[PDB]
Amino acid sequence: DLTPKVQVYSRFPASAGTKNVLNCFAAGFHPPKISITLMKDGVPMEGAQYSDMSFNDDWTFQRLVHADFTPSSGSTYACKVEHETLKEPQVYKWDPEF
Amino acid sequence: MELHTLRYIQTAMTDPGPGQPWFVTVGYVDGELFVHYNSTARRYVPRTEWIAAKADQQYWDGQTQIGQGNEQIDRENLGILQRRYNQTGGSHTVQWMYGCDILEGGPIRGYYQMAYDGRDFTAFDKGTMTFTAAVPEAVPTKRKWEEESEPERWKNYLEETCVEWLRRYVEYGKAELGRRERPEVRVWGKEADGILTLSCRAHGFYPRPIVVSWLKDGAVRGQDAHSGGIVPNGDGTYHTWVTIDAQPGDGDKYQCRVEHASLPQPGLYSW
Amino acid sequence: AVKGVGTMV
Repeated sequence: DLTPKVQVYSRFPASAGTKNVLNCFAAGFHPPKISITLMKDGVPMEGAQYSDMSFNDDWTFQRLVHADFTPSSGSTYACKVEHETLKEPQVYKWDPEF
Repeated sequence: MELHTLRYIQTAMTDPGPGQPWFVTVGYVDGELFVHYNSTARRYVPRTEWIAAKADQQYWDGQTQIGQGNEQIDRENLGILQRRYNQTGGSHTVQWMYGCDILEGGPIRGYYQMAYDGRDFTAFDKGTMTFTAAVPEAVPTKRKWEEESEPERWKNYLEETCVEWLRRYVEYGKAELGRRERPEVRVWGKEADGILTLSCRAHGFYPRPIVVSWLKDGAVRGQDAHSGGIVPNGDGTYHTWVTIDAQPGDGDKYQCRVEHASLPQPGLYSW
Repeated sequence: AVKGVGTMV
């Protein structure tokens, strides 16, 4: 199983109107080619940063994508992942926990 | 005991792909990214403030040449390997990792291994001064390397060069490497389909190792719990979340317990 | 400090 294992989370415990960083982390996949996009209401977010290609002890790859954001209530934040082992794009939704 | 590690990993891809560098090398000191090279910039660049502040231009210069040297070597290696496997095209990867660990100042291990398409190909056994061929296709490589005394060359690097520089890096970044930052913890409950899923998130802790456990009425409960493992933030700190399934309205009986080097006693948190 | 990796056969 070399599909991307994906998690979505924020740098800080989130609050409405407070500046934060949205993270999408994919790991344990192969081949290393992968598409990872942070989305706000289905629209790609600006200022996204991509970690240089890295891998673990078991040769499986990983990648972090993060962007500064200010979480708005009534807005939906997610992470779109595309990979060869995936038949269709997988969307992982951020739980704001507030 | 004081443990320190130096680890370099190197990736060569035929299919990076779109707008991505096909060759990438990075280095880690005690698990922390501190240098980077790729086929786009064709130069080594700092990834931490402590290496940026302490290294001179001769260092970056010196590293860039080896980096450019490695890029060309793996460019050929990609070609050499697909022809060995009688492959004509497609998506392929070459992966190297090497480095050393020191304990109380002295080296305790040194490693040098590579993989083709995500599987073991060859690995240096510094003990028997031998390269282990993981697959039959690697036997020609094993032979020529030992033939040209590659074991002596890598024994020298792993036991002298790697150790010497790791000791330097540790001194350069002692203050940052040895720091401790508290996690910010939030417990959040969500009820759906007759199940109360309690989640516990620890935000922004350093160093990486941490244990987050669920307690019910004061007893450690690792039954219906699931962990996302330890995942990175963008700023060199880390994150983890653990969930547990409970009955509706029974949230008060559960505590999240966090064990981390920044905390004198385990932290206890509730919904 | 890095080092040059090996050439395959």
